[PDB]
Amino acid sequence: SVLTQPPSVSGAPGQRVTISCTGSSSNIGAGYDVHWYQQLPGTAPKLLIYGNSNRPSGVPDRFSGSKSGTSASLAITGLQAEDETDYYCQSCDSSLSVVVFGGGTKLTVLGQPKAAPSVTLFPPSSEELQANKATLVCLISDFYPGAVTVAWKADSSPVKAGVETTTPSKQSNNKYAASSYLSLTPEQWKSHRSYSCQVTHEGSTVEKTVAP
Amino acid sequence: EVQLVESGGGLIQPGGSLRLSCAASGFIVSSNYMSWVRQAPGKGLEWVSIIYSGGSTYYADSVKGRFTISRDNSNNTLYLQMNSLRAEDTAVYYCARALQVGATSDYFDYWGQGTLVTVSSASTKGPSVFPLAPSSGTAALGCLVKDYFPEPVTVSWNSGALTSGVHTFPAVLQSSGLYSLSSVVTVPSSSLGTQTYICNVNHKPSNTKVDKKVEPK
Amino acid sequence: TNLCPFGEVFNATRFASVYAWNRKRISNCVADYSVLYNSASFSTFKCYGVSPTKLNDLCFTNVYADSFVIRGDEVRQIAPGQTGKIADYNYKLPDDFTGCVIAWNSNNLDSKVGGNYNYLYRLFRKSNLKPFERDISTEIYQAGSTPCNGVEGFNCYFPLQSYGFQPTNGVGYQPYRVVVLSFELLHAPATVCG
Ligand SMILES: *[C@@H]1O[C@H](CO)[C@@H](O)[C@H](O)[C@H]1NC(C)=O
Repeated sequence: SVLTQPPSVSGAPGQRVTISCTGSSSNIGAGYDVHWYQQLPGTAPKLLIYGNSNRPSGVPDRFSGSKSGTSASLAITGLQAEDETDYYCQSCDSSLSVVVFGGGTKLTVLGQPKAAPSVTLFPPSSEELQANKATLVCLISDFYPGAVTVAWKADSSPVKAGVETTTPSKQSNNKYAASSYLSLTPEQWKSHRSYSCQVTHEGSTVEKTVAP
Repeated sequence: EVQLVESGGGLIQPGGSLRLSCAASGFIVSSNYMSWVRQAPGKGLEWVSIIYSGGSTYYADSVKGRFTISRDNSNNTLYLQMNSLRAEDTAVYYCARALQVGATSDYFDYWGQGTLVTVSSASTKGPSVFPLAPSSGTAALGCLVKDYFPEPVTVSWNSGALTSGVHTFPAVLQSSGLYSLSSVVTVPSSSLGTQTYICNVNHKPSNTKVDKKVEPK
Repeated sequence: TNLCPFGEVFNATRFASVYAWNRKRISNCVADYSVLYNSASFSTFKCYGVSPTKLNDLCFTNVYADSFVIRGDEVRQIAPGQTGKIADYNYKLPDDFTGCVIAWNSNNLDSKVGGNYNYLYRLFRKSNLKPFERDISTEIYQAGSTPCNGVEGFNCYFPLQSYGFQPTNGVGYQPYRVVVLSFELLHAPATVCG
């Protein structure tokens, strides 16, 4: 990444977060302006600031920009949680006449009350067992902050092979959801007396158990 | 009034070729700085090509000689012919109008939605959709969409008319190289016998369309 | 048989914007190319159809002098076969060019602390200039399917734009006065010799 931005920054609502973009004498120090894009995961980028500091029509005055020497900066005042997205800066470089992007920055919006997780443990469907396969699904909804520790067990023995777990994302209610999967064989599933999904949220573990 | 709609992406063998298309409306492509910018999954943005209102073209060094940006006035369309595709060419390809109107450097002020290009020697595989019978005064049910390749998979419930308490997860990439996702629905326990729940799963790479009713047990 | 007036095109006080580039014809005179080799001040001095040193003992029908101001990073476009915003929409040399491109840094003269906005480049044109074309039109550029009807806005852009020449800019965005000499050879009798 030619231009260099912090991997992540944080703020609470109503605050003022700033995201920096440092270049060199081949771009920002060459006098090529800096531009800033917002991208929500799964979607397309959106021009947020161009020409160091101008706002396209439709961008609230909350977003502003600046450029000094070889660095530039995105300021977001009155932080809102809808601004919990990825931000990219962009300039042009003269050493290689190619437009260059920063590496990106993930903005996390903080200051919400802790919500504990709801844990639902789904045993393998009968249709999957017929297909000589077996998956335990462990859905984790409605937690804040988005940070969990999933630990599986077979009977009383923890199990680590066969786990895949998702990275939390916001639901439609602004709380986070996550999911973990445990891959088993049908023979493994029927040969233990229970399995368990054990989610640990902020010191506090919620456990759920199923059986054949 | 203004739109950019890309298409053409899919799964291609390494070395193979593909033509992406970007249909515009409102913008006259032939009168604009148009550009292709790409983004490998989970990774950052990388410019690819540009074509000037008067016809000049430039390319990222990674694609010089392999990729060709052209445009069509009849179709009002921007194209990108991608040949000798390598694995690292795998990304979402965006179509953008470029401007330099308030600045000393160019920027991209309007973008299209993106079309996914996956270069790999793995063949397509359809998902297997399994029901997650309701479990816990609320309840959760859903659909397990397992062992498919490549991305993406779309999931809706009741032909898209059930939206309350519905959450579709990011896929997981399993040890096998295949992806698996689940979509759950949180429902009132009281509704459990009354409402009917059917997930619609669509894996366009494999042309798999599946429904699956999710009943209790 | 009096001198060629290169002193009034090279040593001139005011310089054209590149989009509105100036042209001085040179006819019936004897040309002291000595002032080119003895300058120290030039940052570029590439010649194309001729051997750069033999300029003295050479004869031409007509010589043309074109002058304008660009960024340092753009001088590489004032050369045959080049493309880009300047070469495409402001000033192009033929591929068969025969002449010399000369430039030198002029930050001390053409910059101003708040930025000097006099110097302009054309940012939009529907077609690349043909060689030696000059386009000084100020029509609004129509990027969209609906006419602009004389009003700038979305998809309706003024076609010229200014360098923001501040003395503190990097070399890439510092001003450079450029002189392009065209050595024309016609079957008619010569008039520019040494
Ligand atoms: C420009 O002026 C200098 C001194 O001010 C003079 O020596 C030089 O010959 C002039 N240049 C030309 C091309 O006549």
